Amino acid sequence: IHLENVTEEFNMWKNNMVEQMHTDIISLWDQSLKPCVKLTPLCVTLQCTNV
Amino acid sequence: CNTAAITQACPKVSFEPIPIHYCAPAGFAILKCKDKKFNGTGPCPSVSTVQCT
Amino acid sequence: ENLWVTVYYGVPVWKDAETTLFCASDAKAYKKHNVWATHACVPTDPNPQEIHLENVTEEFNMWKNNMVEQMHTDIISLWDQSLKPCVKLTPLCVTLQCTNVTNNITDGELKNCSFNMTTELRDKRQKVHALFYKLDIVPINENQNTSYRLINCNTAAITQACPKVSFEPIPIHYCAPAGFAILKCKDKKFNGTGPCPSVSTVQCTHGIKPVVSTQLLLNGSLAEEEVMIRSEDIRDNAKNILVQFNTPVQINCTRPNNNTRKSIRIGPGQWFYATGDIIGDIRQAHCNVSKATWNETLGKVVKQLRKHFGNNTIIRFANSSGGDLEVTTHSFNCGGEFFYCDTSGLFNSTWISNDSITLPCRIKQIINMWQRIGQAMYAPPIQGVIRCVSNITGLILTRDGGSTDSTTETFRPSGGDMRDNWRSELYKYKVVKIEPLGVAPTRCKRRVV
Amino acid sequence: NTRKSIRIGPGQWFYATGDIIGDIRQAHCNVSKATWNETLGKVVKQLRKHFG
Amino acid sequence: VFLGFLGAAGSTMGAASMTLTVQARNLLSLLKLTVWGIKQLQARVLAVERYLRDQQLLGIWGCSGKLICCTNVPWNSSWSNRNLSEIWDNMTWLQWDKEISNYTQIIYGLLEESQNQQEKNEQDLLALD
Amino acid sequence: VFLGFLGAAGSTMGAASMTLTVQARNLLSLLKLTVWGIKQLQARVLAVERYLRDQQLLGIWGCSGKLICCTNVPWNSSWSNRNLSEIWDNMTWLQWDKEISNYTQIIYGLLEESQNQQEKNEQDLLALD
Amino acid sequence: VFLGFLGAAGSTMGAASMTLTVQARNLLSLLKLTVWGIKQLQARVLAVERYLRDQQLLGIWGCSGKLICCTNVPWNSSWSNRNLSEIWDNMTWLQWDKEISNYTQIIYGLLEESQNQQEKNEQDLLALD
Amino acid sequence: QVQLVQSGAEVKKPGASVKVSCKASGYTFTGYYMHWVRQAPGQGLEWMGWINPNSGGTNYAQKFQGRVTMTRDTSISTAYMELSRLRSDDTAVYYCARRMRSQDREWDFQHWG
Ligand SMILES: *[C@@H]1O[C@H](CO)[C@@H](O[C@@H]2O[C@H](CO)[C@@H](O[C@@H]3O[C@H](CO)[C@@H](O)[C@H](O)[C@@H]3O)[C@H](O)[C@H]2NC(C)=O)[C@H](O)[C@H]1NC(C)=O
Ligand SMILES: *[C@@H]1O[C@H](CO)[C@@H](O[C@@H]2O[C@H](CO)[C@@H](O)[C@H](O)[C@H]2NC(C)=O)[C@H](O)[C@H]1NC(C)=O
Ligand SMILES: *[C@@H]1O[C@H](CO)[C@@H](O[C@@H]2O[C@H](CO)[C@@H](O)[C@H](O)[C@H]2NC(C)=O)[C@H](O)[C@H]1NC(C)=O
Ligand SMILES: *[C@@H]1O[C@H](CO)[C@@H](O[C@@H]2O[C@H](CO)[C@@H](O)[C@H](O)[C@H]2NC(C)=O)[C@H](O)[C@H]1NC(C)=O
Ligand SMILES: *[C@@H]1O[C@H](CO)[C@@H](O[C@@H]2O[C@H](CO)[C@@H](O)[C@H](O)[C@H]2NC(C)=O)[C@H](O)[C@H]1NC(C)=O
Ligand SMILES: *[C@@H]1O[C@H](CO)[C@@H](O)[C@H](O)[C@H]1NC(C)=O
Ligand SMILES: *[C@@H]1O[C@H](CO)[C@@H](O)[C@H](O)[C@H]1NC(C)=O
Ligand SMILES: *[C@@H]1O[C@H](CO)[C@@H](O)[C@H](O)[C@H]1NC(C)=O
Ligand SMILES: *[C@@H]1O[C@H](CO)[C@@H](O)[C@H](O)[C@H]1NC(C)=O
Ligand SMILES: *[C@@H]1O[C@H](CO)[C@@H](O)[C@H](O)[C@H]1NC(C)=O
Ligand SMILES: *[C@@H]1O[C@H](CO)[C@@H](O)[C@H](O)[C@H]1NC(C)=O
Ligand SMILES: *[C@@H]1O[C@H](CO)[C@@H](O)[C@H](O)[C@H]1NC(C)=O
Ligand SMILES: *[C@@H]1O[C@H](CO)[C@@H](O)[C@H](O)[C@H]1NC(C)=O
Ligand SMILES: *[C@@H]1O[C@H](CO)[C@@H](O)[C@H](O)[C@H]1NC(C)=O
Ligand SMILES: *[C@@H]1O[C@H](CO)[C@@H](O)[C@H](O)[C@H]1NC(C)=O
Ligand SMILES: *[C@@H]1O[C@H](CO)[C@@H](O)[C@H](O)[C@H]1NC(C)=O
Ligand SMILES: *[C@@H]1O[C@H](CO)[C@@H](O)[C@H](O)[C@H]1NC(C)=O
Ligand SMILES: *[C@@H]1O[C@H](CO)[C@@H](O)[C@H](O)[C@H]1NC(C)=O
Ligand SMILES: *[C@@H]1O[C@H](CO)[C@@H](O)[C@H](O)[C@H]1NC(C)=O
Ligand SMILES: *[C@@H]1O[C@H](CO)[C@@H](O)[C@H](O)[C@H]1NC(C)=O
Ligand SMILES: *[C@@H]1O[C@H](CO)[C@@H](O)[C@H](O)[C@H]1NC(C)=O
Ligand SMILES: *[C@@H]1O[C@H](CO)[C@@H](O)[C@H](O)[C@H]1NC(C)=O
Ligand SMILES: *[C@@H]1O[C@H](CO)[C@@H](O)[C@H](O)[C@H]1NC(C)=O
Ligand SMILES: *[C@@H]1O[C@H](CO)[C@@H](O)[C@H](O)[C@H]1NC(C)=O
Repeated sequence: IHLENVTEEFNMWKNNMVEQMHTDIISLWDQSLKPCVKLTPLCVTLQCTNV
Repeated sequence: CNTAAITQACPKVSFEPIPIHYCAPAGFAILKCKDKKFNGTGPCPSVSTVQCT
Repeated sequence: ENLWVTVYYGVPVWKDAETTLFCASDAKAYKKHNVWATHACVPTDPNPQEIHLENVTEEFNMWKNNMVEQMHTDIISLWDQSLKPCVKLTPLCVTLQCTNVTNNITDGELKNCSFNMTTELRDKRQKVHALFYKLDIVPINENQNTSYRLINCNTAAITQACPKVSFEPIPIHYCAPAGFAILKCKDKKFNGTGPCPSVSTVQCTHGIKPVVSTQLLLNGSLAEEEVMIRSEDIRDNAKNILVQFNTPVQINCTRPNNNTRKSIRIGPGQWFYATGDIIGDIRQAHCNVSKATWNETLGKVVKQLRKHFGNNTIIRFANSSGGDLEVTTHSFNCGGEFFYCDTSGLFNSTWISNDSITLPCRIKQIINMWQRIGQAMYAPPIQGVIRCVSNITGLILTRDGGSTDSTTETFRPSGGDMRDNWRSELYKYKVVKIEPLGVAPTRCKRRVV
Repeated sequence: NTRKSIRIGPGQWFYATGDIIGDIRQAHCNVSKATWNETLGKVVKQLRKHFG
Repeated sequence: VFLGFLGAAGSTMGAASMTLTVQARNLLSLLKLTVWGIKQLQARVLAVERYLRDQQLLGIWGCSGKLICCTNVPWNSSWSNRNLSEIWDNMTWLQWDKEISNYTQIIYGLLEESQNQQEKNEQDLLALD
Repeated sequence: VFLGFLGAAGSTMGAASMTLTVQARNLLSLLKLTVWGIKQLQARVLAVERYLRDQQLLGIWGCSGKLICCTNVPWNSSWSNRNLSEIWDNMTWLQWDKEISNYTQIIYGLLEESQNQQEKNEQDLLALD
Repeated sequence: VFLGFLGAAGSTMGAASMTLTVQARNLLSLLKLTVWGIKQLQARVLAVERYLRDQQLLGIWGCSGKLICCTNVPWNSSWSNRNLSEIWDNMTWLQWDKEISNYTQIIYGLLEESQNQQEKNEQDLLALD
Repeated sequence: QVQLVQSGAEVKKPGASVKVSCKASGYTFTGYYMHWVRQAPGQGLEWMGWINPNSGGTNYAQKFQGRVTMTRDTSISTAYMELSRLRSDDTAVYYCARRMRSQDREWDFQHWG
């Protein structure tokens, strides 16, 4: 809905939508990895070579 | 392994970004600035309102 | 003569009710994330409104108070929320081989224990040294050698508390939601239960500092006028006796040992903080209480004890003859370390008709508070020298009973529960719900029209 | 059966099966055949209401 | 002369009824999963539940905007036989609410049915022409 | 004669309208993370939301305090052509709500605009002198 | 003629006050511990609390059910010196709320005290005989 | 089904010590105090003292103050009563009692060994 004769101040740098969204994406990442396989035993000493 | 723990991402979840709309609860509204030449900050002449981004 | 009912909205009527009270704390800005104030609690109002109720007599019962059971379940729930994200010392249950850290001393409360520990890598194992207290370690063979283990590894799990959280109690205002009210008893001479003459109403309680104590009540609220002897049943020996002082007694406790923090990595991101070598002299912790003040205060108590056991009788005080661990010592936290002070020198008097007292204290690091069978906390080493000065304002006594013909009466300190700590700060408060609806007959009728 | 509790960690207690005291007998359920036949018959009378 | 919230709780029913505006004001006014947050959330919902509960009863009784409201229900002598001088100049609302507690459920049922359940239909037919 | 909650569901609309206070009463009234707590808390919030939803419409329709409310909106014949005898003495509110369900949205729009959006401005101009 | 939610934000106060019902409608309407569920539950309670906040103030002003409510408080010239033509036919509700924002708390304090704190006592004494 | 099982008969020398067992079953052992009452042959009951399994705090009677030591073992749910320096009159049947589940207080010994 367009608002005629309305002049509003904006400030993309002091926006609170960015600070909330950044906390939303981070929170979604941890919840999608908690039930997945943790690779803590995969810290064995590796003996490698060149292909 | 020297600094932090490691977790394998499940092979079922996908990392493809899909559109996400941010909406405002009741009693609140989101004002969109439709100015073509709108820089970072400052007053916006053409202002509309939406419920979701 | 013709009477009709009439609706009145806002009548002063309340009824005894138990609801969920929420937190209220002042704007203490700051090193943060203390367990109690936690992330966000409701900011107290700039000006509290204490409203006195004239000619109002309300029944009180501090011993059947529901505010105590809520607060007791809030402290315990706050503890677990602050230990879930911290490091668990489950691999620290390796067979320890200790010796005497006693600096080559002939004829010690702490042992030196070297052990094999896991590293950031799985296949790699390290051997590190760390100082432990004798109270947190038992021998593994009793056959006997010099091999040991942690005290908890046989019964409960252990989790290392995070070094950022502080155990310092800050004031907590328990507040009642809208539609409920708290009735405060402002009677100076109000004993445990019974009718309170002067009753007022408040929205939140006063700043109650949750000081987890034993025997001695530290940093508590003083009683006005004379000292108070509160008990669920004075004629019952199994029921504890809560005593509240009028003049605060001072107690200075220090840990002279200048401990050091030895951080050793036990896994990817897992950092176990152990005790390094103590810099300086080895000195066990102790507390000083003014003998002139304690004897004076103790005398003011026996004057009120004779008001319930005969105007002239024999009253003696002995040390705790029953229990172990934390119920037989004045246990409390101070700067992060948990003290366990022997109060045998405080309760060693007999009553009929500047030279301060020194109390030996022992310190642990694996503690089991609030009957928690299954969860043990490891207090990380507090770096530096510790000194805190407290106000002892209350006691928790216990009779010995027996077949005595009311000739002599002994009193011993105890601390069988932690709910008794909160009752000494909730004895005057009482939660009631507000019922603003009341009907009454008058000579007014609604117009039929 | 008997409960043979064996500790497998700090606070972790695993409860296993001890030796069976007495005879070795497998579990079973009985049910009265006369009552089961009677109830089974009362069902098939209602089943014929949907199958002729 | 104001005493405060519930200030006339020990007063007679006539002196306390003169300050009904006092108790009416103080009757409504990274993770938020803290135990205090849960307590605050459940306390705010608990507060508006008791507030709307009282306004709901005043709505079905036709007394939404007023603090003293007359009705059509005649006072039954079985509820209380006291005289007008013996109630408003001798008893308090506390001991009065304890005396009528066994009949408040019956009164409320008649308080909504005898009048505002009947008045709205009579007012509908009175405004019919 | 009271039957109980939803007692007049099968009765005529005229007989059911005499028991509006019955549905009005029964319409609103270490860790608490239990599945039942989450349900119970979410049920109380969902309950008070639906209650204020209806009271919200009663505010903009000028019918806040009443249970039966006359308006200024004329009934269009396109919504229903039945007479008062066929509606109030032969139909139930259930089968009546089913017959007007296709127009209840349109009626609501005129119900807030035709009167209380116009009456309050006229009340301002009539009380202007 | 309806424009939508906040449609008359840039119009004059006289043209915007004729659409009070528009903003009034859109003002209220295994584990559920997801980040979206906790936020949703806390938002619904936040919504109904803001709504009851305004309704509470309209209750102490005697304007609970009305959309345009006249009072007994005289308008002080210190608040604004403009004329009715310079306010209702030159200013919008946005820039008008900015000019009186320094006095809205004083007006609200007098709005509850000048009338409904005084009228209810006089309403009781006038209907006393 | 509260079950209280004590140890077997003991025979000791005067001045020696004796420890009496009392294993509980059928309830939460760490929620109720444990009392000890003895009775000389042909005499009446005599309360000795109660012990709180929670913290271990006891309450010996003034008659046995300095002779009896009451301990408990939470892992096996067994309270112990040890009497040092036995005299000639200590010959008695030693019972361990427990309060009632109801009434929220002690001094109503419903269950006995
Ligand atoms: C009882 O109340 C007293 C007084 O409120 C508590 O004493 C407090 O002790 C802490 C811990 O030492 C003090 O914090 C210290 O601040 C200094 C900075 O000056 C810093 O160098 C120390 O490392 C420490 O962080 C605190 O200042 C002190 N209180 C006051 C008002 O100064 C005591 O801990 C309370 N509890 C008990 C059980 O006694
Ligand atoms: C505790 O044991 C450790 C060994 O695990 C000791 O550490 C070394 O002790 C020797 C003397 O015995 C010193 O020369 C070394 O400098 C110490 N450090 C290291 C890294 O080897 C430690 O001194 C012992 N502490 C006590 C009080 O006996
Ligand atoms: C406890 O020991 C620490 C460690 O030595 C002391 O801190 C040292 O103080 C001296 C003062 O001359 C400094 O030169 C050192 O740099 C400090 N140590 C470090 C690691 O920086 C501390 O002073 C001791 N405690 C007290 C109360 O003096
Ligand atoms: C309470 O005080 C008594 C006082 O006797 C302590 O008992 C003494 O403990 C020492 C230390 O081994 C012994 O040498 C004495 O023989 C004991 N005396 C008696 C009469 O038993 C007792 O230890 C104190 N309480 C605590 C918990 O230590
Ligand atoms: C299952 O057990 C029940 C136990 O009650 C059996 O029922 C009993 O059968 C005996 C047979 O002599 C009767 O004397 C009792 O009166 C019965 N009691 C009840 C409560 O019914 C039952 O028969 C058993 N099941 C089968 C299939 O036999
Ligand atoms: C954006 O436009 C506004 C218009 O008033 C101006 O004040 C501001 O300086 C501009 N910013 C930039 C970065 O050009
Ligand atoms: C080492 O410590 C033990 C612990 O009490 C002590 O008994 C022993 O005497 C100490 N060693 C020497 C040589 O004294
Ligand atoms: C560490 O491992 C080595 C090699 O097995 C062993 O000799 C030593 O005794 C171990 N130390 C401890 C404290 O277990
Ligand atoms: C307080 O004193 C009264 C007066 O005798 C008594 O009835 C009541 O039991 C006492 N309460 C307590 C807890 O001592
Ligand atoms: C001790 O008591 C004094 C006097 O009541 C008080 O000023 C001081 O703040 C108290 N300190 C503590 C730590 O309670
Ligand atoms: C405790 O320390 C303070 C420091 O100001 C001192 O005034 C007080 O006398 C001390 N009290 C004792 C018992 O050591
Ligand atoms: C306590 O004070 C009394 C009264 O003056 C005195 O007789 C007694 O010796 C004092 N006791 C101690 C331990 O100071
Ligand atoms: C208890 O007090 C007496 C009398 O002053 C004293 O001789 C005794 O040593 C005290 N007890 C201890 C353990 O010091
Ligand atoms: C199982 O076999 C072992 C073999 O030594 C024997 O000792 C044991 O008694 C058997 N039974 C059980 C219950 O373990
Ligand atoms: C079931 O019972 C009925 C009546 O007792 C009998 O006629 C029928 O033969 C029975 N059927 C079987 C399979 O036993
Ligand atoms: C209390 O009693 C006095 C004396 O009768 C009276 O003047 C006053 O109004 C009363 N107040 C209340 C709140 O009961
Ligand atoms: C009077 O009260 C009785 C008992 O409460 C009730 O049954 C009766 O209907 C009432 N009568 C009137 C006329 O209100
Ligand atoms: C009302 O007052 C009179 C005295 O004037 C008294 O006789 C009568 O019993 C009272 N009515 C009651 C108590 O119901
Ligand atoms: C239901 O139908 C019967 C038909 O005789 C009628 O008498 C009654 O009023 C109706 N409503 C009821 C029973 O609620
Ligand atoms: C009823 O609605 C129809 C369809 O919009 C319209 O044509 C007709 O004029 C309306 N009549 C009345 C009386 O409102
Ligand atoms: C009312 O409507 C019904 C059904 O459409 C019809 O039978 C009847 O004639 C109409 N008029 C009256 C007066 O009932
Ligand atoms: C409402 O619309 C549906 C969809 O066309 C139709 O089936 C139904 O009959 C309509 N009902 C009325 C009362 O107009
Ligand atoms: C406006 O406020 C001032 C300051 O309080 C006062 O002196 C004046 O009388 C007021 N005027 C009106 C018209 O209210
Ligand atoms: C009114 O409030 C605004 C807020 O920005 C301020 O700038 C202005 O100076 C205030 N005016 C007066 C007269 O206080």
